[PDB]
Amino acid sequence: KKKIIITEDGEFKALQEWILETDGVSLMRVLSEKDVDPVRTTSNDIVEIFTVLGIEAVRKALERELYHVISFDGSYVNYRHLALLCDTMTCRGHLMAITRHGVNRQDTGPLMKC
Amino acid sequence: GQSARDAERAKDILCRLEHTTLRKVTANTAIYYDPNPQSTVVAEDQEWVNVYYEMPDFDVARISPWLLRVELDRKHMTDRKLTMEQIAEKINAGFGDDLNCIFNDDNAEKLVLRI
Amino acid sequence: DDEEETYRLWKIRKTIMQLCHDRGYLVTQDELDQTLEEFKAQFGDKPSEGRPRRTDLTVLVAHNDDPTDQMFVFFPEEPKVGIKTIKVYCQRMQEENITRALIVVQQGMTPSAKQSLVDMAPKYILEQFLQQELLINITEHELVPEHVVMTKEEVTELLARYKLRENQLPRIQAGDPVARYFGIKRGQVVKIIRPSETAGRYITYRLVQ
Amino acid sequence: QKRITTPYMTKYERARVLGTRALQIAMCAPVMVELEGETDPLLIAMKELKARKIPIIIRRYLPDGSYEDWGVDELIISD
Amino acid sequence: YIQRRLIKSMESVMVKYDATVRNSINQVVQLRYGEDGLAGESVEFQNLATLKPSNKAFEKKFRFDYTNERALRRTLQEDLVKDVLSNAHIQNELEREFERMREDREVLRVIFPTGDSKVVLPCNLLRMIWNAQKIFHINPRLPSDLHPIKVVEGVKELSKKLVIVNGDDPLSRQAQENATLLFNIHLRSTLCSRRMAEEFRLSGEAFDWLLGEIESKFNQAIAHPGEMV
Repeated sequence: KKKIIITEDGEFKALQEWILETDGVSLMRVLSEKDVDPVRTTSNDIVEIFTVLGIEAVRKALERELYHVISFDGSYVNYRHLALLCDTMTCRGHLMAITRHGVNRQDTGPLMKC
Repeated sequence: GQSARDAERAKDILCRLEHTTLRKVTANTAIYYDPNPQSTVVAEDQEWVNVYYEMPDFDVARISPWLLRVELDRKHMTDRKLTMEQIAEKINAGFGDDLNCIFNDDNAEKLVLRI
Repeated sequence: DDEEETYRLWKIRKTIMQLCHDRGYLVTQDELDQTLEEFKAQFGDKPSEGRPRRTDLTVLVAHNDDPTDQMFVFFPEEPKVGIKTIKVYCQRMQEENITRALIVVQQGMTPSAKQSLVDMAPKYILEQFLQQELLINITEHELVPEHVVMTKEEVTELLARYKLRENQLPRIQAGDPVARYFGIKRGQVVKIIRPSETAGRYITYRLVQ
Repeated sequence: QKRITTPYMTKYERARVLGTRALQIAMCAPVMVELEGETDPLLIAMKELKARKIPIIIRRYLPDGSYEDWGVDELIISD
Repeated sequence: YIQRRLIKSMESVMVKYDATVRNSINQVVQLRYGEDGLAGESVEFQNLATLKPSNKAFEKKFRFDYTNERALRRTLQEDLVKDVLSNAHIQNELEREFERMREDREVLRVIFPTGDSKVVLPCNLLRMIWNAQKIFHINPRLPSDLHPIKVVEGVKELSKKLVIVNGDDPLSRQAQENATLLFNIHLRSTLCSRRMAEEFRLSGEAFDWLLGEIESKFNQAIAHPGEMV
C-alpha cells in the first residue's frame, strides 16, 4: 500500500502514506469529494464497481481479488487460469454468477438443461 | 495532498467523511414548561436567554409555552471540530423554520441550546 | 452555501470539456485546464443570487472532421425536469438546427419525461445525465483501460481477418458508465487496449448490444 | 494452399494415429518397414512413425466450417 | 461442492485449430490462449534486469563504448579491434541498439509500475548460456572472436522466426508484435553486445548453437490445438 515513485535519477523509491479504510460502501460520493485520490480509491464489492465504473473494471477487480485470496498463505497459481476464469465469467456483458439461475439463461441446447 | 503526509489533515478529512448523528453529541435533554420566556424554570439559564430577551425578535403569533432544552458534550463536540453555531443554522436550515434556537456562549463550560 | 456551489460548477464543467474532446469534437486547449479562480472571474464569483445562473454555462461545440454537425449541452434549473421544459430545449434545437444535445439533469427526472425522450428516435437525439456522475472522470481511474471506437470500415476488417461473424464477439450492454461516456449505439464495436504481464499488451474487442 | 494451421503434429493426433495404425496391423494389414523379430502390433506401429511411413491423412476442421488435409509425412513429429 | 459447480460451468471451452479459445457455440473468449499463446507447462521464473537499475548504472552496463582502445583490446582479438575502431557504419549500428533498448526500458516501467522483476517466461536464457559455455570449453580468460555486428543481426534474425500470429497484413502484423512483446525485450536485454563481450565471452561457434536452440525450445512451448483448457 506504499506510494512507489520513480525519482529523477531513475530508481524505485517507496513512501509511507496515510490511507483510510471504512466499514460501509457508497463510492460514487466518496470519489467526488476534495483531497481524495479519485484514481486509486476502490471498494471490495464488485456490483458497486459494475454500476459505477463499468464492466472491464469488474474484470480486473475480480482478477485482483482472486489473486489476493489465493496468495494469502504463500501459495501460487499460474495466471492463465485466473485470466480464463474471469474472462468467461464476464463475457456476455453483464455479471452472471456461476449459480443455478446463472447457467440457466443462454443459447445452450435443450438436452443440457434437461 | 500533503494530507497524506501529516496526521492532522488526515484526521480532519477522517472526521469529515465519517457519519455523525445528534445523539452522539448530546448529554441529556429535558422538556420544560416556560409559558413566558422570562419564567426560566431552571435556575441559571436566565442570563443568556435574558440577554437575548432585551433583543427580542420573533414574537410573531404567540410564544409557545412548551420548551425543549438540550445539553451537549464538548468532548464529542470538539473531536469532530464542531460547535453549536453550524448545528444551530442547520437544525433550522434543513427542517424548516417551525423551530427556533437560542444558545449559550461556549466560554460557559456546559453547552446548552433551547428550542 | 455558494463556495461549494462555485466549486462544483467549475468541476462539472471541466469534466464535460474532456467528454466532448474524447468524442472527437474541437475544444480549445486552455479550456481543458481552466483553473478555479479563472472560472470564478469569468462566469462570476458565486451562483447564489449571482451571474452564473446554471444558464450562461451551456456549451456548443463543432466536430473536427465537419463544421456542420454540432453538439449542445443544457443545464436545467429545476431539480427534477418536467415535460415541456425539454420541449423548450427541443424547440431551441429546432431553431438552431442541431441534433446532438445533452442535458445535465440536476437531481432527477420524471417518468413522463422518460417517455418524452425515447420517442424522437430518427431526429434530435439527446443524452440524459446526472449532476453527481459528472463530478469525476472515470476514464482516468486505475482499473478502467483505454477504449477506442472503431469506424465501420475497420469493423469489416476484423470479421474478414478472423473469419468471424458479429454474433461471436464479446458483448457489452449500452447502459454501463463507459458505454454512455462515449455515446455508443447498438451495432458498434469498441476496442480495448490493456497491458498484461505475460505478453505486455493485449487488444480485445467488444460488441455493444 | 492457404494452410493457416501449425506444421507440428499435436499431442492428440499422435495418440490417435498410433492407435488406429496398430489396430490395422492386428487385422493382417501389410506393414511398411523392415521389422526384425518384432511381434507386438503396437511396437511396430511406433517404428513406422519414426520412419515417416504411415499411410494416413489427417483432416483438421477449422471452426468456420472449412478444412485442410495434412499427410502424416508432412508433419514435424513432436517427440 | 463449490468445485463441482464451477466445473459444471466451464466444461466445453477449448483451443480450436486456429489458436483461438472458443466456447461451445463458437463464441470467441480469447483471441489467444492466456493472451500469449503458450501452455502453462513449459515456462519458468526469470528476471528482467533492465527496469530496476538507475539511469547511470544502466548506461554503464549496457553501452559498449568503442573509444577505449585498451579494454577493447583486452576483450576482443586483434583482428576485430582494428575493424571496430575503423568503420563508421559499425559504430552507427552499435549506437541504435542502445536506443532500441532505452525505449523498452521506458515501456517496462509502465507495464510493471510497482518495480518487481520476477516474471514467468519461455525457455531459460542464463542456463542456456551456461550450457553453451561448457559444451565448447569456453575459457573466460582470453580474448574472444565474436564480432558484435554478428550478435546484433543474429538476434534480429532470431526474433523474426518466433511467430505466434502468422500473417502479413496489418491488424495481423501488430497483434504478433503485441504477443511476443515481453519476451523480445528480455531477449534483447540479455543478449546485448556489451554483456556478451564482457561477462559471457561466448565464441563464434558457441553462438550459432545458442541461437538454434532458443528457437527450437520456443516452438514447442506453443499450446496444442485441442486441449480442454
